Amino acid sequence: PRKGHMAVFRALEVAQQGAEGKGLDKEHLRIAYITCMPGPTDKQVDIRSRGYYAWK
Amino acid sequence: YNSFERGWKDKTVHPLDRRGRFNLDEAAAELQLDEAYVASLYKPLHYTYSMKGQRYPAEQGRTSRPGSLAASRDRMFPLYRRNYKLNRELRVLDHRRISTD
Amino acid sequence: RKALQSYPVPPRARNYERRWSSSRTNPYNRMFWRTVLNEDFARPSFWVSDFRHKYLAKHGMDYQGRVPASPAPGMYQGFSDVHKILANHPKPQRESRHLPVMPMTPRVVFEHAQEKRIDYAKKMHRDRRLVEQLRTHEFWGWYMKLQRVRGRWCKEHGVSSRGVYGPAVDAAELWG
Amino acid sequence: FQAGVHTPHGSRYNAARMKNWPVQEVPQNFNFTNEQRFKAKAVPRDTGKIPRDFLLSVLYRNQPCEVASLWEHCLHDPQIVLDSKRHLREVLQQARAEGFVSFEKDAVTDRWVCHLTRERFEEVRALVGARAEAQDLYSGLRGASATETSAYSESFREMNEDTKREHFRLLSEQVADTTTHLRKFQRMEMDYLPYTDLNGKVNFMWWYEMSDTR
Amino acid sequence: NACHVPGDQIFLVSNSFTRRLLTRTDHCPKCDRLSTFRFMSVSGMVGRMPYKPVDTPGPSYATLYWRKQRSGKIASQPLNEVCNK
Amino acid sequence: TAVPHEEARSRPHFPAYTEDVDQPMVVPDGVCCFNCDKPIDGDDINSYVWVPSGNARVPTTQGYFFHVKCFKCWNCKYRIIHNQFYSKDSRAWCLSCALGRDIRVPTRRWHTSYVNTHRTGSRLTGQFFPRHRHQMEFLF
Amino acid sequence: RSDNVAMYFVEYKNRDMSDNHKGEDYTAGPERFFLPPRIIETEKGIQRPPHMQMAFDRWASKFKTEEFHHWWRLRHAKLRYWGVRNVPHPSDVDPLWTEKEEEEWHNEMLANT
Amino acid sequence: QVGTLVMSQAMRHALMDLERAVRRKELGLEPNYLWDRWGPIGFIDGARADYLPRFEHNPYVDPDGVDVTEIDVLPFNTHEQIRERYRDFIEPDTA
RNA sequence: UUGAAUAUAAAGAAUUAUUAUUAUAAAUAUUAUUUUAAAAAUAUAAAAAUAUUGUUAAUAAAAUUAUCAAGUUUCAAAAG
Ligand SMILES: [Zn+2]
Ligand SMILES: [Zn+2]
Ligand SMILES: [Zn+2]
Repeated sequence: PRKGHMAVFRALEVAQQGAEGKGLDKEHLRIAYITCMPGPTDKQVDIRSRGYYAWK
Repeated sequence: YNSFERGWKDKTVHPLDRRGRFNLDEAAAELQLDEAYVASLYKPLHYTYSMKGQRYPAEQGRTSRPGSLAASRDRMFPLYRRNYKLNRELRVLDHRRISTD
Repeated sequence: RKALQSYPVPPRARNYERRWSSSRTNPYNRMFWRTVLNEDFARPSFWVSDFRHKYLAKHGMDYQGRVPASPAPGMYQGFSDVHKILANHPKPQRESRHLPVMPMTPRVVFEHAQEKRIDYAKKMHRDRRLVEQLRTHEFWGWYMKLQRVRGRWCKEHGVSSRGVYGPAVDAAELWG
Repeated sequence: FQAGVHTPHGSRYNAARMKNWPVQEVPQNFNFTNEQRFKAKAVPRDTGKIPRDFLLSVLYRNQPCEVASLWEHCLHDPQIVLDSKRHLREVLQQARAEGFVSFEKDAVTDRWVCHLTRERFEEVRALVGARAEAQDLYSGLRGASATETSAYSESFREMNEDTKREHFRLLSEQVADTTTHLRKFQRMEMDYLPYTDLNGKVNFMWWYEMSDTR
Repeated sequence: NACHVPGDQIFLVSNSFTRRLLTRTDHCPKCDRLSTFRFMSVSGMVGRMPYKPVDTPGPSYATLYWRKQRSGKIASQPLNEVCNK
Repeated sequence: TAVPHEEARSRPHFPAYTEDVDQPMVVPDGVCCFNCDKPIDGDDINSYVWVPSGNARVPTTQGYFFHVKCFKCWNCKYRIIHNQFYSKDSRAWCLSCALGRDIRVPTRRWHTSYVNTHRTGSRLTGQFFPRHRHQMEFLF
Repeated sequence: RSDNVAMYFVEYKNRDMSDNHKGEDYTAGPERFFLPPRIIETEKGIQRPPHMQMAFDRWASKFKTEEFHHWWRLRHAKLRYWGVRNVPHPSDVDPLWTEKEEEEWHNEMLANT
Repeated sequence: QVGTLVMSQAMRHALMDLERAVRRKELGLEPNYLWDRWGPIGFIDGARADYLPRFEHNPYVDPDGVDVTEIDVLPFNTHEQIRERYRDFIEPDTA
């Protein structure tokens, strides 16, 4: 029920959906490198108690 | 919740008040009470008379978006348009009733 | 804080003070016993308590009668906000004989705007039951159709609706 | 209600039988323990219209009536809808609280008399009217030879001259013997069913028809 | 424990129908129609409170005096039955 | 009530839900406005201010009756301030006028009192459950 | 999906001996929540106790109006004020029940005709 | 307009008190017209003056069951149909 | 509306927060935002025999209760 496993499973149905076009097998296909890449990080204002703010 | 996954749905809408289907204007005809008025009894008084009230922002309807036309607060919620005849007739004091000269 | 002179009628509840006194409600029923019991408490309201000083001078007596209320037409004509140099009565009239008419001060009109919004409220409740006296009134009338159609169906299908046993456990009129 | 369980044997009250309830015999050895005598949660009796419409038509006939010999009258009506002495008393509590009947100890005696209260007295007079209005329809004599009982019209009118109080005396036992023959060949069997109103008060809806056995 | 336009009844209320408690709609037998009842007083509880006897709240000194009139002096009618069938 | 003393309620000063099983306390049929005299709706409504002055009997089978709009002082014609009225010869008079005083206009609401409807404001007082010596309860 | 609470499917035992749920199917929930549940086609020839299926549509009758179709439209504004992800705007929430879905059922009460 | 008088609310409550005085002596009773106790000091009876744009929560009530309302006086618009209807009251007596 | 003109839903605490903004008016809408399989502390206390201040700087002005929630008394010091 994790989120990380549902995000990658969104790829492993799209990637192999594109892999089968490249000729790549649908069956014998492996995951060689599955790496996370630090990406965009918004800055949200948070309002802590007693007049202190700390940016989420 | 017969959902198996709760959400903005499968939250059983009225797990009580099983006596549904009230024909107000039909029933209002038996009481002889101005069908337009009776139906107003059964929605928050903000929605019909000229009263101070709190509206949700989606309820307000958005400007013409690239995805959707200008959806005015009325054409999506017809039975919430305030009826200012029914307001004035009931709630405000007419010049007539105090005309002295 | 929204000076009381702004409200159409001075406010009903009047908050005060008193760090060492915590109670919202003004103690009425004490402001009432005084005033009803003691005549002097409330200023005479000039007219009804003038008209002496004008009978005594012109008649040589105490009036010794109930003074008319509703000050005579023509009295307090220069005054503008009488409301105190009177009871809360209206400014009496011109010095005329035309039928009495309320000089529609901003105050009188507001009272009209209450006695219409009192009739408004008592009317939105009076008929929220009048239709609640149909919904539940007709829901029962319909529910008894249900127990009738259930009453008819539960005889041909023979479901006694009284447990797994036969009526021989009922006829004992025990628990069993 | 069975013969020997709550009640002594032979007390098979000859009134409206309940439907489907098999009357079975219990050996004359039976007795509860000193505590089971008391648990014994009975079955609740109908006290609705049809008994309260039927009881009052009795107490409208016998306007002042000693309570003791009251039950010996409801047995006599062809339309007895009352299962046993217990059902009568519970209806008699109902009709008491309704304001219909009003018990008064018959001062000259030590027995109470179900007096139809003057408050709702003019209601039962109309109420006994409709049933009689709707009862004389059924009889096969009312309509076949109406003149057989046209002999009764004059008599009873001139009967009320000399012996009206003594006429019906014999008429009272006469029907008491002729309603029993009926009550051997047909009874009003009461089939009931529970039901729960919107306020969660489980109660029974009833109805009554006449079972033909011969 | 509930009355009427002119009459009375009695009923123990659950948790589920706490809404209908103050003023119910019911068949008023001193009439033939449903009529609004009120809540003239309490007559106990619908279940046990923890660690308490069967009559935890107790009906009342009041609803007892209503009972002692209904069942009470039935001496007008131990005739036609007492408790038997 | 009977409630000898030191047994009545203390903080709110009165018990909620006066039980009245002894006498049913219903609105009568021969009922009429004290001030106006027009017949009053039987019980389907709270348009009437039913003041049962404890056990009254004299004003009606039960206590005085007034439609909410007939609840004004008859003599001065304004509201009955603080709701204490003075039944002058079968027409409720304002206590101050009925007392001889003359200040004859209030501030807040002139021609309609602040009263509650259908005894709901009068059930702070009068006839709680043990009216009289009901010792039937403990006796055999 | 809203938390790792497990979901068991508690169902009463044998329904083939029932009278109300004789041959119903529960592989999927009713389409609009006021619509009666899909039936096993092998036993499509089943009718119900009337007091059960005449009081149901008494209840299901309130969602077939437009005042609920306004409370439906409206609720989708609440869930957005309370922001709940993936809630369509109340401008494209065309009703659950409709006139095209009226014609079948009044003509599905051919029993009382 | 030809002769239809612009009747202020005060009037349509002065024409009610006149009409209620007519109906009374049309019922045969004594027509206690309100404004014949009205003198130079106001109500001669020493009563609180009844001011005419009368509140709807203080409607003049006579315990004799006389009905006068807006439906009544609206046709009495022009000058002529009052000088004949309420002739007997608006006209003073010179005998 | 039969008035010329004029204008009618939404705050403040930094927020969609503690939060009935009480100017008014009454009085049964079956008005509708609160995750979840445990024991420690802790916030907290239903329940329950004895004991009654030995605890402590010092018990007793210290939530609610249908078992209906209230200690009495004396002395000394102490004005409004
Ligand atoms: Zn009743
Ligand atoms: Zn009145
Ligand atoms: Zn007065």
